[PDB]
Amino acid sequence: ARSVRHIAIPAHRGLITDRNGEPLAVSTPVTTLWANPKELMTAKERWPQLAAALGQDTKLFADRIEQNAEREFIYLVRGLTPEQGEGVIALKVPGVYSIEEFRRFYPAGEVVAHAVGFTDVDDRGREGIELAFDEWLAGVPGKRQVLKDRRGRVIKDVQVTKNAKPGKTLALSIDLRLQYLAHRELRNALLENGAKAGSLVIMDVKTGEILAMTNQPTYNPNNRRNLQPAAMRNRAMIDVFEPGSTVKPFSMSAALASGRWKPSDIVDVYPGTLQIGRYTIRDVSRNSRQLDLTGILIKSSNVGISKIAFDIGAESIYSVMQQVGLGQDTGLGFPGERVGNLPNHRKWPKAETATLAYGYGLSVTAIQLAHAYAALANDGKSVPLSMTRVDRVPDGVQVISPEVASTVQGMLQQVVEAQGGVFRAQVPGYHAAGKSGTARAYRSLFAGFAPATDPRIAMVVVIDEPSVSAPVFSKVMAGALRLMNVPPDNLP
Ligand SMILES: *C(=O)[C@@H](NC(=O)Cc1cccs1)[C@@H]1NC(C(=O)O)=C(/C=C/c2ccc([N+](=O)[O-])cc2[N+](=O)[O-])CS1
Repeated sequence: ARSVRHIAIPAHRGLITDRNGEPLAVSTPVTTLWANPKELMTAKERWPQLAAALGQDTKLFADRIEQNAEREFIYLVRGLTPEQGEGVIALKVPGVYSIEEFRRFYPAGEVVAHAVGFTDVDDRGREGIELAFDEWLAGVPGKRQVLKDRRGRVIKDVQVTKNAKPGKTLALSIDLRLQYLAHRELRNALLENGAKAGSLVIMDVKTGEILAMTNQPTYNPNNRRNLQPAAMRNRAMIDVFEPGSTVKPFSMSAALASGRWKPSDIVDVYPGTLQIGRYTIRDVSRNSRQLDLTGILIKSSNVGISKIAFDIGAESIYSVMQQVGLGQDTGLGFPGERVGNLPNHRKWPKAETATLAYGYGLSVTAIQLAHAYAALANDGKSVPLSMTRVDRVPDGVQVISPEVASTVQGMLQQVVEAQGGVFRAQVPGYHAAGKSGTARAYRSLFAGFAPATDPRIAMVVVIDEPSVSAPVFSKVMAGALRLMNVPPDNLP
């Protein structure tokens, strides 16, 4: 005669904004439609009109209901515009009930899909920040006490057992303005250079905040009809790649810290090749004998960096790379994030020392490389990575000594000004610094920070299988510094 079950009360799921309160993920009211089959079986004359008004086949609908005859409840349609749901309600069919419900909407859409992520039909995070802060955002579902009837008639509620608690607002470190800039210029380059996938990260070197993270290809999380698993891949967090020549600045920092190297010291790279048993280190352009250390970067000499590494040892280079976070957990707690590989030897071989010095044998994510570069721009100080707005900045760790870090910044500044600039990479108005890298078709890498005299932004551009990165960097950096009203530092 009487039965007491418990239908839960959906919590309003917390708003996600960028730095500036711009909505990135919003709980939209919608309407589900369910029905008591036992109620529906007393109204079989009504089913064809209900099927029709649900776009479901008359005889399939009937079958669906017949074979759920003894079951108390089923879902008709989830997530109609409340009016669409209201029209179905007008039909006033016995047994057809509604529940109001929240469905997430993503106003920035594809622009920031990998960072924000998306929910599943339960309104429960299943990628990105939506999944990473699902606690914070979800809030406590309330519960209803009510009275059963012979086939599912609700009579009343005994008491409000649980008031539903809303989830909490979440403001990201992303600046949707810089995010849009990066999204756009990255996508142009992919097309302009005939390339397959991309990534671009922008970090605030002072606060640890990720200002922008974008990837190509990307998807529209509002329209997930055809899945395309490659498009949803948040590469900046997930693709480990080998970083190549963009770790030569940390090799160099190890050298300048050893006590044995200053930038005007000389290495002989004649003839542009070097052997270790069967392994042969090749430079890309081999018309050099003596180079100074700024020159080994400007001429992108693998032989020169390996010769410095042999003198100082791989252990020193490994230690600098580990202190900046290469191949180390970032603590972001983002879903399926990859740690990467930093190889360790008790006795490093000459071949293994050479490859590590020039970026091979280790694998990193773009977030790690950006973070390492941010540690270089802030003068050797690593502020912890953050994907949420940082109003009170945590203390940073000194991982490279400031004189050495300041010295490395200058060499990188000379890398952009004398050669590695004039065709691409010079950021107009500000002194920029950075290092290019080429990873096998190949993968095009560029990492750097700006402005050179009070560094603010660190940036990584990763572009795969092109038919390169330095313009993407130069353009995105230019606009990013302007969006932040960073006064130019290239002055008379
Ligand atoms: C660091 O990664 C070094 N590269 C290698 O040792 C591995 C190589 C990949 C392909 C060739 S060698 C140095 N880094 C750089 C760099 O700083 O970008 C280069 C650049 C060489 C390069 C690559 C591709 C093309 N291209 O038009 O396709 C042209 C050049 N190039 O300018 O000669 C490699 S050495």
